[PDB]
Order: sequence, then structure tokens, then C-alpha cells
Amino acid sequence: VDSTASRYASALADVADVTGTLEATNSDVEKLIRIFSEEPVYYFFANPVISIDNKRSVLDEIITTSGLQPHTANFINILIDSERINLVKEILNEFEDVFNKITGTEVAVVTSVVKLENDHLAQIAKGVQKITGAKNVRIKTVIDPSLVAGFTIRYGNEGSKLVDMSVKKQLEEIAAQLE
Amino acid sequence: KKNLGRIAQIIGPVLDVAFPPGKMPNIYNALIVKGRDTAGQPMNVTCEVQQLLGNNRVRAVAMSATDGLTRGMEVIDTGAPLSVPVGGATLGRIFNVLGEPVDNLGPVDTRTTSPIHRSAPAFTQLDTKLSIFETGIKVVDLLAPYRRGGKIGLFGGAGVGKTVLIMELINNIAKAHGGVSVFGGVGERTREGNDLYMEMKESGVINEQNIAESKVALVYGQMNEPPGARMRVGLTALTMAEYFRDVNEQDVLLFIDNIFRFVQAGSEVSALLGRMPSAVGYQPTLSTEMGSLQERITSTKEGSITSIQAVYVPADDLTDPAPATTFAHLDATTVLSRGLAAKGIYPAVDPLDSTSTMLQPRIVGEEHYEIAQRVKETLQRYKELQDIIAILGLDELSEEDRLTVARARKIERFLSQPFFVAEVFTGSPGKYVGLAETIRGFQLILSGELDSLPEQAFYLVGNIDEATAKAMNLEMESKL
Amino acid sequence: KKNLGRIAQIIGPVLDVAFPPGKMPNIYNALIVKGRDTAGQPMNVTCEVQQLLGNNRVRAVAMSATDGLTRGMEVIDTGAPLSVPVGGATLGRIFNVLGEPVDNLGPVDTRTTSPIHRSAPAFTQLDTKLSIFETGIKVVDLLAPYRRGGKIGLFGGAGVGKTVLIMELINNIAKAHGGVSVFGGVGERTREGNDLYMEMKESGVINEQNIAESKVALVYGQMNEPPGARMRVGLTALTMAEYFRDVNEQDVLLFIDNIFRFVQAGSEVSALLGRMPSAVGYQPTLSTEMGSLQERITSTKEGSITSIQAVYVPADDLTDPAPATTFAHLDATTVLSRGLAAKGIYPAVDPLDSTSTMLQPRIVGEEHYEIAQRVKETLQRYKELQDIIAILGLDELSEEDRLTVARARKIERFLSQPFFVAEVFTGSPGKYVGLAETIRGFQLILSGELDSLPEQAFYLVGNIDEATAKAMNLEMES
Amino acid sequence: RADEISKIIRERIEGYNREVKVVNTGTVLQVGDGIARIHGLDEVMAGELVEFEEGTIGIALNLESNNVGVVLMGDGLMIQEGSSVKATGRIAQIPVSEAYLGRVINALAKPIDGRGEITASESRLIESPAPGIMSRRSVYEPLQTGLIAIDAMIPVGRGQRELIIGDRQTGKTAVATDTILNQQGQNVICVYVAIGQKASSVAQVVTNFQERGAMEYTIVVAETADSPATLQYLAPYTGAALAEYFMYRERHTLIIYDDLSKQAQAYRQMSLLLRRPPGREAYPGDVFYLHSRLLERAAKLSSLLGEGSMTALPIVETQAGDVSAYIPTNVISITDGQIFLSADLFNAGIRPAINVGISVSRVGSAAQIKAMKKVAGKLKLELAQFAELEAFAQFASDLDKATQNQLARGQRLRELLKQPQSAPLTVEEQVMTIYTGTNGYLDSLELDQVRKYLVELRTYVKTNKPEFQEIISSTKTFTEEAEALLKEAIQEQMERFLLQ
Amino acid sequence: IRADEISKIIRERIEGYNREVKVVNTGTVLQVGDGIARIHGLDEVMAGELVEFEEGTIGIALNLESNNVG
Ligand SMILES: Nc1ncnc2c1ncn2[C@@H]1O[C@H](COP(=O)(O)OP(=O)(O)OP(=O)(O)O)[C@@H](O)[C@H]1O
Ligand SMILES: Nc1ncnc2c1ncn2[C@@H]1O[C@H](COP(=O)(O)OP(=O)(O)OP(=O)(O)O)[C@@H](O)[C@H]1O
Ligand SMILES: CC(C)C[C@@H]1NC(=O)[C@H](C)N(C)C(=O)CNC(=O)/C(=C/c2ccccc2)N(C)C1=O
Ligand SMILES: Nc1ncnc2c1ncn2[C@@H]1O[C@H](COP(=O)(O)OP(=O)(O)O)[C@@H](O)[C@H]1O
Repeated sequence: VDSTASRYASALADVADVTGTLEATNSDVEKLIRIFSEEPVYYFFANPVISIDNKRSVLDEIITTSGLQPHTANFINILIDSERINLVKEILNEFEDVFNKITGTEVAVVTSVVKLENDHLAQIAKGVQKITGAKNVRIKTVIDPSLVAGFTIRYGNEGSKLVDMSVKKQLEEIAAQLE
Repeated sequence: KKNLGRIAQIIGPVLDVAFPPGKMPNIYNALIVKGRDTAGQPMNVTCEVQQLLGNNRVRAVAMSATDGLTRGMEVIDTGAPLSVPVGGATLGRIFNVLGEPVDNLGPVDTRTTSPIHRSAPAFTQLDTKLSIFETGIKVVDLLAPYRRGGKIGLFGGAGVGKTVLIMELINNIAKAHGGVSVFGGVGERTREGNDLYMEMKESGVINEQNIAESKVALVYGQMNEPPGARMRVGLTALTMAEYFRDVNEQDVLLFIDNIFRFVQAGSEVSALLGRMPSAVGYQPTLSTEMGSLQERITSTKEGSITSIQAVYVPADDLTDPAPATTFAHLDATTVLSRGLAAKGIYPAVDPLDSTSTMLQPRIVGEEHYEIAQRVKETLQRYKELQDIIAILGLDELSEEDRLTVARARKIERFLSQPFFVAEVFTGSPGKYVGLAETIRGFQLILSGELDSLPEQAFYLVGNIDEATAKAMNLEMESKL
Repeated sequence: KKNLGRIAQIIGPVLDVAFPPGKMPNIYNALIVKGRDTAGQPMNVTCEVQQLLGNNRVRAVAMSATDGLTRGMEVIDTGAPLSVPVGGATLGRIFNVLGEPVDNLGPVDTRTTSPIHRSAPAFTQLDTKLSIFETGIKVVDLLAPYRRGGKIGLFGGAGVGKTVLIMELINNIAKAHGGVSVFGGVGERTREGNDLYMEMKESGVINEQNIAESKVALVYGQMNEPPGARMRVGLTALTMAEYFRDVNEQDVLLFIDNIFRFVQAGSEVSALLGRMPSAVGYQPTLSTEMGSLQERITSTKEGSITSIQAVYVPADDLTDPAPATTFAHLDATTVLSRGLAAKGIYPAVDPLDSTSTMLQPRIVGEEHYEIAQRVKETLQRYKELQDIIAILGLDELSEEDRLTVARARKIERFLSQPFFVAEVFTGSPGKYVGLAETIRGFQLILSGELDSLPEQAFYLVGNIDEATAKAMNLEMES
Repeated sequence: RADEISKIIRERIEGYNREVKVVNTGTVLQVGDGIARIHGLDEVMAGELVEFEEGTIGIALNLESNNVGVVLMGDGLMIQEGSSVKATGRIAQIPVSEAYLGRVINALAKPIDGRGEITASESRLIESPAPGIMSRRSVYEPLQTGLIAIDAMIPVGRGQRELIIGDRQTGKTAVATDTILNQQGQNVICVYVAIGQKASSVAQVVTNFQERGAMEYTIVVAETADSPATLQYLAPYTGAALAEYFMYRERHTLIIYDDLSKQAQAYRQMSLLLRRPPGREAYPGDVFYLHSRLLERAAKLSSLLGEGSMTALPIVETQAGDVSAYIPTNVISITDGQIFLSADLFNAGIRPAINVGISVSRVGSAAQIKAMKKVAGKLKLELAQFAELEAFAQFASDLDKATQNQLARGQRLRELLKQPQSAPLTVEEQVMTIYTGTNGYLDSLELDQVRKYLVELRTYVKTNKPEFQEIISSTKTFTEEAEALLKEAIQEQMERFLLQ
Repeated sequence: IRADEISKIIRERIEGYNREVKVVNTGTVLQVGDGIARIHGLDEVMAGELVEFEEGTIGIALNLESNNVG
């Protein structure tokens, strides 16, 4: 994806990769996400009327108190420097996907009528790993009562591909009659 | 080959593919997209890198149809420009943009191949000989003497007769030419190409019985093809003919039709590639595109490429940039006029606008030069007088004014000729007319020997004795 | 609960409203901004959703003024498209683009209401009834006959006579019209609106008392209205007319004046909405925006809508896209000319240009067809000889050429007819002359029995008998 | 029997419960006026149909880096933002069979006549390749139009593109309708595609066809001005595929696109709604490829392919006679000759207003028979030269007798070519007409008695002598024997016309 | 979706951001096609100055943009 968010995120992920500190950066990114979720933080950091100096100074105090990887502190200084600071939330979003595509830990989202057990979780994990070829499979768990009785899994670099069987059955069997 | 790319964006025949970090294709290199035929088998679609655009991504134009090609597909980097098979394995065979055989016969002998994108010959390499050849068309051989070993041009809108004129020229020059002819079909109708091929079969040119006895090689960039093929079939046929002239060191005939469709395809592909539109819509890279064709097409010491190519002119406007640009590279130019085409005078070569570089005394002979100048003079007098007559009336002119008007109408009739291939259009048989016969007839018609014959006796006649006999026939028909 | 949203962008009529993450409105839904004018709540600020711009927000165009709307206004969603009152409550009243009665009278009954966005009638529900219709305008009755049930166009520039022509047609037809008419003004003068309303009152059509029976409903969006209004007032009038047709099973008239302001309003809206512009300034969706209007006007198997739509031709250029796309949709076009209007030959219809599809013998009779072809022939020959005569004069022409030119002068003057609604400018009482006298008079002029008469005898007369009487006067004044 | 058919349906249901497949489904981002940027969907093809939540079909045109530009095939009203859309796995397939004969249909091959669905098993793609160089042969059969002008001077042949270009109300639709209606005895399949036209106009056309008899072998691929841009754009290609189904199966076809300028206008609209760069005058650059990809599929297939044919006769409109416009010059470049209709000739009486001086036919005598070629091979050049001779001799005061007689004969020729509406002329009438004209028999009688004498002569040969028609039908050559018969007949009818 | 931002230059800056240092000694080729090439670095190059690509292709620095030399 050619979005400047994806560009900066892939650059940061490649920096962390060539260091070997991928998980150490990923933790700090989980932390930076919940930093920038608070609206005065992002607003102060994004609005141009606020001086670049005290922007970076509050940034320095956040670095000191929170604790960030050296290159990630360097990079948030880079964002404040180069004015992609409007794309901060988007960069912290795209970093997850670039990390997943560096690692092979593809996230597949299963939604059934209820929660399922670890046996079915490992079954769908093995299925996803055999059909995709991802070195790891991490599964998101979300409930969907709109389904009648069945399980629905999505996967892909985005959640594009999908197999589903709860209500799809009802639709395909009513359509072949109301054709 | 080893570095495999991933299709990232497909906007029609303008594609975007990403590559591994440091192994990126080169500009003009070829890419093979591992496509998929509808039945699940692969359907290989070739491309050609146009623009390295940053972040390991390159923009390549697909030489084939882009439909059916999903994102993230496999792409290779061949490592070479589009290479085409050259030599004797091309004679008698119809080709593609990529040099593939499409006449449904044996596969060509790949053994000799030469990449399409190559340089022009150097300044020391140019042959500077100046000589005209006989084409058998009256107006051509008199007013626009074509230059043997140069570049000729056919300008006009559609339906005015440059494809029929190029067929007539093929008919007259191809078999008399002792070497090999090449025909690059660029952006022309498939039935036009098929009729040409059926004529080249029936006329025994290709000698189908023994392939690799033919003296012709056919490349067709039809109009159904995407802009990539319409861009590159000219350069394909040019690389074939350039091999023929380089190493087989023989004269070549390189008919091109249509050459405007090459610039058309460049203009279609430009804006989507990322270029800003220039004037009326052509690409910014128009002058250098036409350069990369024309300056590659030139006669050298070894071989001589004679190229009779036809320039489409949109809406008969010579101000249109691509016709305006070809004019600088074309030695001998002929312009077809819708007036002459519509009035019924065929071929419709507008004489006063058509000019050659060969019409000079030391080269064409003083008699040929003086008669050409007198013909142009009388026609120019006629056209400078025609609207004044149209308003005033015809009686009120002087003796010499009415005289030159009558003679110029008769000359406008006599520059018409029945063509060998235009039989289905005229009904009469085509006549080959020699240069001596033309010069003599125009000398007579200008001096006023024939100054009592019907003007209509000068219409669709080859020689001048035919015009006298047709006057006799009309004179007897009036007496009956 | 209707889902409620705030406003984010305000750039003229364009209003970008942020809506809750889950429930966004659909295309063309009536959005109602709350609004806060000087003293109280002007809820009248009404929009329609045009796009969906992602991230739970949509784009709207305002049918009202937008000045004064601050960021953060609450906006409800009606859930259904813009619906206007239809039926018998609308008869004799003036409405808006919004269907709010500006007739300065009681409210209107909202029992039966119809949305402004309705699909075109199906292919089985049309009809192929080829039907003639006389207007009493000589040139209209002869060289471009009008079709009952089909759309008609008054193509012309500015100040040439489209409004006077359409008013003359209204006087000739909509008075004795046995059905029920609907007049919709898409971007015309408030003066013309008030004048038409006063005439509809005093002439008795809009009955002052007893407004239940008027057979005419006015729907007006003038030229001072915002583009969001001037783009939908036509749809409003169209929904009223098609209610009459589809439900009450009546034949309906619909005089629209004029749809070029509909197109122009569309262009002004699209430039604001941010679409890539089509030919030089128009919207990309011009053909579809026009056709969505036009294809709902055609007659159906129950009732018939015979609409007469003036069209303003910009800079007197028939090449411009809005004329270029309206010419296709209309059934019979009537091309006015500024040249004839300046030379005084009124109405300023270009005879050769105004070409109907009904001028066919199977419809109009062989005599009508033949005389129409002969008039078209002779006027064509004069149009050809104009280039010569401009420089030379009529003296240099042949006997047959000068004959045709004299006949064409008499013809192009006999085409002229004084109108009842132009009686204030000409002073001369308008004449009504139908087909039985039209065909006969033209037969005589092209036969040449009246060759002894001058030209000025045929100028500004209704019948050939009145022409001859004026000739007798021109020979009484020695 | 309501339960037993339901019993078969239930027996299907127990076997039709679920099919496992990785349906590629994405989220909708932006919905405006027929175009929908879609998120997700990275394994979709180019031009693959997607089906939305409403049931609205789309076509995935622009596979951008992040989103998927998708044109809707209909309205975007009920498509909710964020709702999911599923890819189908097909690329513009249409059902096709013999049942379409007589059925006006939408661009999605949906019967808008309401006469039930079309029994169509086999499916052909909307976009197909054009027949190659060896998948065709030279055009040699004639395609009769009925008009003396088109059938003689600018002929049209089975397997040739021929453009009907002209102004408004200049008879283009009438030319196409008469060319279709003349086919009733030649056994070809007719297709009349209507792109962005009045629903009432289409209703008039289908009424005319149904009551004249031209519906046993005609289809109508129509969508009106209300229809979406992508339907106005897909109508000609769907008509082409419907015709090509027959063309491949050893049939001769005739397709008319009335009109093409509305298709190019809709394609321009959707190109500009996808934010593609606008070229010259808001048309995209690839509009030439748009028209050529559609037109190069009308060909005359070779003997190995069954010698099938498809003659395309598209219709365009020029505004005020401006041939120099973009789409007019594109179509006169792509088609194989063009027929220009002039409002000038229309007003001046010349109907149908064929302007042959700027009309051409790129097939020539191979789109006629031996008889019509013998009678009118030189006629176009001689008639253009006589148009000059009659246009130039208005300046000279007095003419010499040869030129005066040629001028009179050319004027007789001009009176011959007048053809009324809905009147076809057979090949026998056409041959005898061109003969009795060109051979100088009408040089005597006046320009107005010319046409009535022609009618009387053809009526005379029809009543008296059948062997003339028998010869020109069975042998198809204007033999010396047939000319002897014809000259006898012309002399007899000339004497009869004199005495009467 | 910006030029000059190639996700490798951002890497190099993330490594060496400490303060903005002169980089005129070097220069890299970001985008190249149809006769032009956008070039990074070269912060002291003049307008009109010949810039010499590796492999021998001379160029001329015509329009110096924000962070790239056209
Ligand atoms: N029958 C007529 N007799 C005399 N003058 C006329 C006639 N019809 C029109 N006119 C002239 O036309 C002018 C205005 O015409 P009209 O308002 O009908 O057309 P318009 O200006 O195009 O309408 P609108 O501007 O409302 O679209 C008047 O000045 C009037 O003199
Ligand atoms: N051969 C003919 N003889 C006499 N009249 C004709 C002939 N052909 C067409 N016409 C007349 O021309 C008129 C318009 O014809 P037609 O509808 O074909 O034009 P068109 O090009 O379809 O117009 P538009 O541009 O609106 O589509 C018809 O009313 C018909 O009477
Ligand atoms: C001085 C007038 C023009 C005020 C404007 N009003 C309008 O133009 C009309 C009334 N519209 C459409 C509005 O409601 C306000 N939006 C504007 O268009 C405008 C347009 C505008 C542009 C540039 C300068 C001034 C105004 N508003 C700013 C207005 O309030
Ligand atoms: N020498 C000729 N004699 C008669 N007609 C001709 C001649 N040359 C061309 N034509 C006419 O031109 C028409 C086709 O023109 P064409 O040559 O195909 O145009 P273009 O050269 O632009 O393709 C043919 O139908 C034919 O009638």
C-alpha cells in the first residue's frame, strides 16, 4: 500500500528488523497507540499553531517517562520534524500489518455464534496455515450472534478472503428456489 | 529472471509491479506476468518497463490485454528489451508485437534474435546518394519524385486513398525490387491486413509452396490490440528491416501503415503513466518518440532502407502535432486533399501542397524540372483565380486567363489515373504510366496541342495516346 | 429514533455531515439541519445526501441558504427521500422546490405525498399512439407539428421569444385543456411568475374562492434560488404531474421554463461537490442527469404528459452540451433565431431547423406533408442563394432563381403571425389560424396565384384572406 | 402439482446446502453516483463482477494500490457504507441462445418486454478477441439495403463495417431500419442496439418491426437515457456478443449501433467519475481503443470457421456537420467506409440524403454482384465528376452541346436516386434502373416525369416478363440476353408512356 | 503517497536523525523515467550544475525541489 502511513510504518519496521528488536519496538508501538488515542495529546502534537520546540519538549518528557526504543523516539522526533504528524494514528495502524508481513504471523478473524474451544482454535489455525503458508497463525476472537449456527473465518493480508457457513446456506437455498 | 515481482496496480494496460529491494528491472526491459487463462492454466502476458517510480516499484505497459490479471500475481524480470527473431526465419511469416508467428504455421527459428530498442546509426554511417526511382504514377513521378534510399510520406484523412496508394506502390515496386520488402502494419484494420496477405499469396510474392523463399515479412499491430502493441509493432518491424539492411546488406522496402497510430498509442498511454498532458492531447515525449522511430530508420553505407510510410492526418488538419512532426523527417511528401478525392480525381494527391526534395534540376533533368514547374504554375494560377471566377463569371476573363483555366482543369483531369488495385472502385483496368510518357503528355497539354479535346477525355487515362483515343470515342458517341 | 449527526464542512451548498459510525443515510435522503437564525429555530434548512465520503460521513447539497450554519449543527435523517404533496390539494396553489405553499394561503394536506426520486416508467407501460396536435401558430402547425403525449422544445437564445411563445401556447391550449396542467418554473423571473399567477387568477383558472377546482398547480424555483433548489424544483413539478397521470388517469400538460437552468444548477452543484469537470464547465453526469428528468415525462398507458419545455441556448450556440443532449430527448424541437427576431419576423422560429418527428404522411395527411416538403424546399433554395444575394443583389439571378427568392420572401413573411400575448408590444390583435387555413394559404402562396401581391401583405396576419385584405388596403392607399 | 415440484426442489435442497469456497469479500468505502471505491478484495481480477449487499452488480475496473475502484451496474442508493461486497469469479458473462430472436432486452440481457426469461444455456463473454488475420476472408457477398444509392454506388457487403454518419433528423435511424427490414428474404439475424435513446423511440421501433414482420429475426438491446453509464457502455458489447454467437455458428448477422456517440459519452462520464485524467475535450485517451475493440469484431469468417459473417452498421451523430470532431473522426477511421447524410440534401428534396461525394465504401464492387457491377462500376466517379461539371457550369454563360447533354444526363441520374421511406428495391429493379438511367434513355423526358416513368417501367417488367428476374436471380449476371429483354421492355414502356 | 519518501530514506534518517547534517557529498536516485531523474541529497548543488550519475550519465540540476533534485 502506497500510503505515507504504510511507507513510514514499513520503514520503522525494517529499522527494528535490521536491529533485531522487533518485539521491543512492537511493545512501544502498542504503548504509542494508547498514547495518541487521547485527543489532547494528538491535537497538541498535530496542530501547527503550536511551536515545534515545545512540541518536541513535551515529546522529550514523554520519551523519558514512558520509555521508548531509541530509534522509535528518534522516529517520533522525525514525524514532528517532517510534518507527517497528522498521519500518526495511521502509521501506528499500518505498523501492525507491516510487522505481520515481516514475521509471517498472519491474523485470521473467526466469528461464530458463540465462543469456541482451543481444539477448534487449533483446527482453524492449522487450516489457515496450510492454505496460506504463513509461518505463524494468530486468531482474533469476535462474537457474531447474527449468524444462525456456524463459524466464519476471514484471512489474507487484508481480511479480503473469507469462508463462511451460517446464513450463506439459507441464502443459497432460497435463491435456487426464487430464481 | 530470478527476481520475481508482484503486481500492485493495474489501470488498463498501464500496470504497477513491485520488486525485491535491490533487484529491480531496467527501463525498457521485458516482464512476463504469469497470468491465468479462464480454464485455470496460465496465460502469459508480456510487459515493458516504462518508468522506475520509486520504492522498488516500476510502471510497465502491458503488450497484451490486462483483463483477468489479479493483483499480487507473479512477474519475472527477463533482463532484456523485447527481442524479436530476425533473419530468413521472418520471410513469408506474419508476426505480432513480440515477434510471435500468428499465420498458424511452423514456429520461427528463434536462433537469430535482435532486441527492439537499439540506437540509430552514427553520422559517419550515412549514405548520401541522391537518386529517384520510377513508381508508375503520373502525379508522383512528375511532381513528387520519390527518393530511392530515403523516407517518403503519405498524408491525408481517412478515405482519401493513402492505403490504396500504398497498395499501388507495393504493387509497382515490390517485385521489381531485387531485395526484400518489409511491411509493418501499425494500427490498421484486420481485414486490410488480411486482404493484403491474400493478395500477396495470390500474386505469388510469398511463394507459400517454399517458405524461406518469400521476399516479404509481415508485422501487424491491428486496432483491436492494446496501446502497447500499437506502440511497439513499428519498432518490431523496424528491427527486422534493420537486420535485413545491416547484415544481409540489401535494399529494403519498409511500408508502414498507419504510422500515426504509433503516436496515438503513445498519447493514450502517456497520461496514465504519470505525464502531464501537452498541447491538444499528445504526450510530452512526442518529438523524441518520432525521433526514436525515424532516426532509427535511415539508409547507411551497407544497406538502404526505402520506407514508404503513410501518416494519418486527423480531420485533414496538417497543423495537428503528429502530422506536423513527421513532415520534418520525411524527404518526399505527398498530401491527399479531400477536394480531389471527393470530386472524383484519383489518386487525390494535392499537387501544390505536395513537395519533394528530389525535384532539383541537376538530379531530375532540366526538362523534367521545367515541366514540373510549369504544371505547378498553371495549377497555382488556377487556384488563385478560381474564387474570383466563382464570384464574377467566366466570360469576363482575358484570353490567356480563360486559356490557363481550361488547361488547368484539363491538367487536373490528367493527373488522375486508374490504379491496378482500384479496379473494384473505378471499373477500368489499372495502367502503369512511365515517366517519359508522363513528361511528354504534360508537355503537350501545357503547350496546347490538345487544346480542343474534351477535358473529360483526360479523365482516368494512363498515357496521352489513351486520352486522344478517348477523345475520339466521345467524339463518335456525340455523332451518334 | 432518526439517527442524528453533526456538520463538518460548509462550503456553499455543499454540507459535509458526520453521522454515527453504524447508521448512515442513503443516497438522496432528506437531511434536515436544525439551524439557528436570528430569533428561534429555522428548521427549514433542508439537504439531500449526494455522496458517501467514508469514515462515517456523507456529503449533502442544500435546497436553501447555507450562510449562518456553524460547525456542530444537529442533523436528523428523514429516512425517506424528499416527499412533496401531490393530488387534489395541490390544484390552484403555488409550491416550492420543497413543496411548501408560498401561495400565502392555508396549509396543504399531507395525506398522499410522493418522493422526488422515482424510477422511470417501464417499457411495457409506454404507448405508441402517434397523435397530432394543432397550436394555431402557423409555423408550428406546418413545419414542425406537435405531438400529443410527447415532449416539445423551445430552443432559443436570450430575448428571442421563448417565453412569449410558450405563453401563447399556454393561452391556446391550457385554457380549453380538458385535463389538468402543471406549470413548473426551473429558474425564471419572479416577475414572470407573478405575471402568470395574476393572469391565472384574473382569467379565472386559479379560482380565488373555491381553490378546490383550478386544474393548474404552480411549482416555482426562481433565478435567485440556490443551485440545490434550482436543481430539484423540476423534479418537484415532475412528481406532481406524474401523480396526476399515474393515479388520477388524466392527460397532463407540463410547461417547464426552462430546463437549461436545471442543467446549469447541476453544473454549479457538481463543481462544488468536487467531481472532475466534463466538457468545458459542465458536470460529468450531464447525460444521465438530463435523462433521469426526461424519461419520467413520457406518456404511459393510463395518462399522457404532453410537456412543452423551453430551453435556453447559451451564447446562441447549439453546439453547447446542454442543447446537444436535450435535442436528443425531445420529440419535436422548435429552433428560434435571433436573426429573424431582429428582422422582425415573429415568432422567430427557424423553419428549416425546427424539425419534428411527426411530420410524416401516415400521421398528418398527404396534403399537409407535401406542402410542408415544398415550403422546406423553397426555403432551402433561398438559404442557398443568400450567400450570392448578400454581395450581388437579386438582379443577378436566373428567372427561376428570382422566382424562388420572391416566393421565399412571401413564404417567410407569411409564416409570421401576431400573438394574443404579444398584443401589448405589437398593438395588433393576435390571430388564431389552424391547419385547415394554414395548409390552404401555403398551397396558394406556393402555387403563385398570389404572386401579384407585395410582401408586406403577408407580414403579421393569420389568414391568407387577411393577407389579401391587407393587400387591398395597400392598393387603396394608391 | 404444487407439492411434487416442491418435492423435486426439496430433493435438490438436501443436496444443495453449502459449497466451500474462499469468496473474496471486501468493505465498501465511498459510494457516489455509480462508482464505489472498495477496500479489501486483493485477489479480484480485472473486470470481475462483484455483488453487493443490495444485489447490485459491479465491475472491478481500477485495481488501485489500497482500494478497488468499482463501477456500479445500477444505483448506489441502498449500498450502505461499510457493508460487505463479494466477488463472483466471472468476467462479464452473458447468457445467449436462439430464444432472443424477437425479444427486446436490457444490456444485462434481461427481457424488458416482460415475455418471460430467455432460455439460454451457453454463455459467451461480453469482451472477446477480434478475428485474426487468418480467421477471416475477403468480403465478397453483398448486403442488400434496398436503397438504390447505397446498393449501387457505395455498396455494403456481408462482413463489412459501414458507418452511418450525419446530423439530426437526417434519416440515419430510417436508413438502419430499412436496411434491417430488407433482410426478410435473405435469412440473416438482425440486432438493433439502442444506446441512450427515448423509451418511446424504442417502443416505436419495436412496434414498427413487430407489425412489419421484422421481429422473427431481430433482437433489440436497448437501454434509455435514464440507464446507468456502465449499462449505456456495455450495451454495444453485449449486442456484439449476442450477434457473434450466431456469427460463429455459420450464420450471417447484421448489427446496428444507434447510436455510438451516447456510448462514448457514457464511457467518458464513468471515466471522469473514476477520476481518470481527461484528454482532449473531456474524453479519455482510450476512447479510440474503446470503439476499435468493439468494431474489429465484425468480420467475414473463413471457410474453416464456417464462413460466418457479421455486418456492423453503426450510427453516429455529427453536430452542425462538424466531422472534425473527436468521435466522428475516430469512427470514420475505424469503420470500413462511411455514409454521410446531409441536412442540406435533406431539405433540398434529395431523400435519402446520401452525400456520396464524401461517402465511400472500402469494399467496392466485391460488395455487389456481377450484374450491378457491369451496370454501375464507373458510376460513382462519373457522378462525382458530373457533380463538378454541373457545379462549375453555373459560371459559364453558354455551354457546348456535349457538356450540356452530360449535365442533363447527370440531372436525370440525380432524380433517379430519390427513394421514399420504408421502400426497398430488389436487385432486379436496381439493375434495370441503373441501366435505363446510365444508358441515356431518360435524357428526353423531364426531371419530374423521370420517377413516374421508372415506377411504370418496373411495374411493366413485373407484369409482362418474368425471365428477366429469373435470369438476374438464378445466374446473377447482366447477360446480353437479359439486356436484350430489358431493351425490348424499355422501348415498349417508353412508347406506352408517350401515348399515355 | 508522497514523492521523495521511499521508506528506505526514512530508514536512513531514523538511523541518523540526531541533527540535520549536510549530505551534499552524496546523492541517490529515487525515481527515474522518460529522460528525467529525481535525486535525493545534493543540498549545495547549484541550479544548472552538471550532476554525474554513476555509469557515466551526465545530468543537469534544473529545478531544485524541497528534498529532491529534479
Ligand atoms: N410574437 C411576438 N411579437 C413581438 N415581439 C416578440 C414576440 N415574441 C417575442 N417577442 C420579443 O421577445 C422578447 C422577449 O421574448 P421572451 O421573453 O418570450 O423570450 P426569452 O427572453 O428567451 O424568455 P426568458 O428570458 O424568460 O427565457 C421581447 O422583447 C419581445 O419584443
Ligand atoms: N428515405 C426517406 N424518404 C423520405 N423521408 C425520410 C427518408 N428517410 C428518413 N426520412 C424522414 O426523416 C425524418 C427523420 O428520420 P430519422 O428519425 O431516421 O433521423 P435521425 O437521424 O434518427 O434523427 P435523430 O438525430 O433525432 O435520431 C423522418 O421523419 C422521416 O420521415
Ligand atoms: C456576500 C455574499 C455572497 C455572502 C455569501 N452568500 C452566498 O453566496 C449565498 C447566499 N450562499 C450560497 C450562501 O448561503 C452562503 N455561501 C456562499 O456561497 C458564500 C459565498 C461567498 C464567497 C466569497 C465571498 C463572500 C461570500 N458565503 C460566504 C456567503 O455568506
Ligand atoms: N486510385 C483510386 N481510384 C478510385 N478510388 C480510390 C483510389 N484510391 C482510393 N480510392 C477510394 O478510397 C476508399 C478507401 O480509402 P482508403 O485508401 O482506405 O483511405 P486510407 O488510405 O485513409 O485508409 C476506397 O473505397 C476507394 O473507393
